[PDB]
Amino acid sequence: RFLKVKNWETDVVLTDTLHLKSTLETGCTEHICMGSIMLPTKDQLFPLAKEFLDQYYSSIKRFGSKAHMDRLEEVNKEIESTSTYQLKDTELIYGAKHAWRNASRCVGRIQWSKLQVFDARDCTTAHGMFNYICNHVKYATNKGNLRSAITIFPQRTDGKHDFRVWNSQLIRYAGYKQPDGSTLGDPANVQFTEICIQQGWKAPRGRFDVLPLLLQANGNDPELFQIPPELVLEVPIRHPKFDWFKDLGLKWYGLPAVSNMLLEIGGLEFSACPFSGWYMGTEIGVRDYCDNSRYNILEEVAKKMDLDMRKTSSLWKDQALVEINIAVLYSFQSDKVTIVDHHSATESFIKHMENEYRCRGGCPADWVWIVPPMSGSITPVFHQEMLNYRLTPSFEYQPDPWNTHVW
Amino acid sequence: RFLKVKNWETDVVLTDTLHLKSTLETGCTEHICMGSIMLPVRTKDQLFPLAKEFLDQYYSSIKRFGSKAHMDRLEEVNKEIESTSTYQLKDTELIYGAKHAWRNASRCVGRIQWSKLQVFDARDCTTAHGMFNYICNHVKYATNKGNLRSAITIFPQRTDGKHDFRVWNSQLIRYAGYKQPDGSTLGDPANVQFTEICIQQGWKAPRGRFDVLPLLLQANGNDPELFQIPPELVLEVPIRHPKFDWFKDLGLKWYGLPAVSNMLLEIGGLEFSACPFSGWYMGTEIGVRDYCDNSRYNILEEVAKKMDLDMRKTSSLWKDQALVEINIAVLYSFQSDKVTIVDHHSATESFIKHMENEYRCRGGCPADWVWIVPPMSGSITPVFHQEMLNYRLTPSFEYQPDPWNTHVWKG
Ligand code: HEM
Ligand code: HEM
Ligand SMILES: COc1ccncc1CCCNCc1ccc2ccc(N)nc2c1
Ligand SMILES: COc1ccncc1CCCNCc1ccc2ccc(N)nc2c1
Ligand SMILES: C[C@H](O)[C@H](O)[C@H]1CNc2nc(N)[nH]c(=O)c2N1
Ligand SMILES: C[C@H](O)[C@H](O)[C@H]1CNc2nc(N)[nH]c(=O)c2N1
Ligand SMILES: OC[C@@H](O)[C@@H](O)[C@H](O)[C@H](O)CO
Ligand SMILES: [Zn+2]
Repeated sequence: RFLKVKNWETDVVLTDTLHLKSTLETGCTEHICMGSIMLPTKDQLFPLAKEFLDQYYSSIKRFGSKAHMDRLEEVNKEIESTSTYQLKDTELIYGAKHAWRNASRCVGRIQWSKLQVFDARDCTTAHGMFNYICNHVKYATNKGNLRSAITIFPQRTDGKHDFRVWNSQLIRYAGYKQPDGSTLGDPANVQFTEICIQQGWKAPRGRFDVLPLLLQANGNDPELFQIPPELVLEVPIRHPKFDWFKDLGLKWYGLPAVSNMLLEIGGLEFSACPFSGWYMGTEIGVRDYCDNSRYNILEEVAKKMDLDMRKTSSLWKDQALVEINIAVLYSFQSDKVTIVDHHSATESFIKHMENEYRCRGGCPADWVWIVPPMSGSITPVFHQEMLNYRLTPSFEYQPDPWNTHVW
Repeated sequence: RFLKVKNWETDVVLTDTLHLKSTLETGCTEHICMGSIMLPVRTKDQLFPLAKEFLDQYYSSIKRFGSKAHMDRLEEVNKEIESTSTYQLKDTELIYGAKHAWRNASRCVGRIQWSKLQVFDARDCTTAHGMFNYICNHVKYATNKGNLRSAITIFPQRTDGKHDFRVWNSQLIRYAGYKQPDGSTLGDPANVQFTEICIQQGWKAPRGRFDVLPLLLQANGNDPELFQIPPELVLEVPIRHPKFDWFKDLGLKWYGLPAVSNMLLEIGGLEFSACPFSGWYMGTEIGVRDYCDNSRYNILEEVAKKMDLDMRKTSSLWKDQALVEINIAVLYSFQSDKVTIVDHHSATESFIKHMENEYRCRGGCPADWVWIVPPMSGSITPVFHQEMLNYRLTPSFEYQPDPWNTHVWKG
């Protein structure tokens, strides 16, 4: 019931007490581990509100204070009357920061306390959402000196008035299926693109078309908007040694801004809560570029390098992989756009983890997601035992809105 | 209950029904996943249902379930258990069991090979000298002059837990490690403790960087005895690089035969505490883990200097660059010397096919993603994108405590 995690490289054991406070299910049982599976009323509300307010008031050294009891009382009253309740600004900021702190799949959590929270609960229309989103993008991008941010739209009411950003990230490239049978652009984004076209987007049918926003306010039908091109910071990808690399026509955007998750704070649900940090190089160079069902450029790069692609044992894929990732980091650094390599990031996470164990009693972590997609065991997280469990406030996945939407 | 797994690269969906046969526990609960945790004297009471479960599986596999031979065997075993408190497996059952322990090993990426395993029955062994002879024979057979053949040698099962057969080595072939007074380590730091034990037991150590350890062998619960494997039986491969001529001067080599010797084999409730087994290497075990772990030989820096990489900032990816070149060298060297080895691309590709075959014909394939995914270039192998279900089936290979921590010394 009290658990130890060992680092097998350093021999440091840490003791987890925090897992006891876990509330949500993992998907695992005593007979089966599902660790690698990607996606495993007023009566319900108040204990959740209570559990949250208790941790909030504990955090400000005011546990068991009249202010604590008063607020608890106030919220309870508001739930009885209105069936929901409204978070104070302080509580919303605390909750958003703690959702990130609790994200067991996030390697960048050493940054969790430095998050700019934009309260957009006064938003009523998709045009308003667009304005708020543009402001977010500009603030977060900051001419390449990226700053973590989240923008929070009104909370779910009866579920038939949801605010949703239909896009999976604020900035992403379109995908088009060809008659030639191939895929042009990002294969990951074919279905969403089609939805944009159905709604009236005029597609430039290119390889790197920044997608338009499809924004849904108050459960109403979603609308299209184009992010001002001047707010979208992109990076041409070149290699520091290979002059030919620039001829591949590759570029990526600076701002990773996830827009399809659900933020849960104190039992309240924020279905529209786009947030952004900055990239770890491997997200672009390993996954975005080298995944088979993404841009899948390994073969092309391998050829320009003139490698023996006869036999897998020459490790030509592994060689091309490293060079692609060298280029990504080189390109962002050269243009002064914030990026972190997987060595620096995992090293930071180990220090964060030690901090959290020391000051919080633990740190929920998903090893399958925390270990980078290349060079795994030469990063310190590979050798670190981790415990995965679910704490609230939390970021949750939610269904894509089109499967849900009563048009 | 049906469980689905999805491959996120191909959208192939498999359905698992085999997990229903899982009996043993995982370590996880509905509140916590222990998936990344390395490690999360029986009564006749529990023994017969375990024997019976196994024998039912055996007889089904040979299409003789419910047969007179089946029923007679169950009867025979029950009598033997109730009169002698244990039982003996037939040679056929032992072979079936060893192959299935391997088939069931969720951490093993090499399981496409499971049905091809040479089983050496050493249950007639009585002394450490006897164990030494059996192990020499296993090494020579398995090595086969570089054309590696998977094999397992099985010593007598546990009785009262006071007469255990144990191989004290973690692997039959492994390099010594010596802690120096200045805090540095010579040889393999992984084996410092075992090396000290060998030295204490009488081993005269050469004190070099790649000294093959002596065998420390325990028969019938007696104090263990030291033997040296004949050098002519130890196949080694000097490591060189196909393009880089300075790589040979790093002075690296490795042994050809990975032969794990500290696991416990459970078949039908019987415990085989000494069951050394061997296959062949996947290149990354040597090139990534053995050579590049900070707590092992740790050669990344030296290699990186010789390549003249920019080592001032991690974002140059110098470590990643050196790591690939080292792994190329390992594969090149083994192939050049005609010693069996498999690269991580081939091995993971083969495992996916194995896993799919197992889903269709067996209803599942328990797999530990954390261990299956190779320690370099993870997501450019197909296993990274494959969802897996981890659960425990018997027969199985289990961890056991190191014998120096439990052994009662006779003196
Ligand atoms: C500031 C720099 C940040 C870095 C370097 C970083 C790094 C990462 C990486 C590499 C992943 C794995 C993503 C993938 O493989 O698809 C991840 C996941 C995640 N991040 Fe962070 N992150 C950062 C900021 C943030 C912020 C500001 C938030 C929220 C406020 C956040 C919340 C999450 C969540 C919820 C996941 C899991 C997403 C999922 O399950 O799909 N991250 N992060
Ligand atoms: C034939 C070629 C084989 C290959 C290429 C192979 C490959 C591997 C690899 C790479 C690992 C991970 C080891 C580590 O990272 O420490 C592993 C684990 C394992 N292998 Fe295989 N293997 C082979 C044969 C065998 C055989 C013959 C057996 C038993 C009869 C076996 C049983 C196991 C077991 C029980 C594990 C888990 C070890 C642990 O938990 O520490 N393997 N295998
Ligand atoms: C459920 O997971 C999937 C299912 C299908 N396709 C793709 C996925 C991957 C999910 C994408 N999550 C992607 C993400 C989330 C948060 C981040 C925060 C910072 C950062 N640098 N990158 C992030 C990247
Ligand atoms: C619980 O075990 C550990 C814990 C911490 N450090 C190290 C270890 C040792 C893990 C060693 N597994 C070692 C092994 C076992 C079977 C194999 C079969 C074939 C093969 N090519 N390699 C194997 C390699
Ligand atoms: C099947 C497996 O869970 C899946 O491929 C996971 C593996 N680890 C990952 N890790 C990160 N950071 N991101 C991912 O999308 C995935 N995908
Ligand atoms: C902490 C973590 O479980 C540990 O480092 C694991 C990770 N995956 C592994 N995978 C393999 N094949 N071998 C290992 O030793 C490990 N070590
Ligand atoms: O020096 C002794 C070690 O080799 C030994 O303790 C192993 O690490 C252990 O047996 C796990 O394989
Ligand atoms: Zn689990």
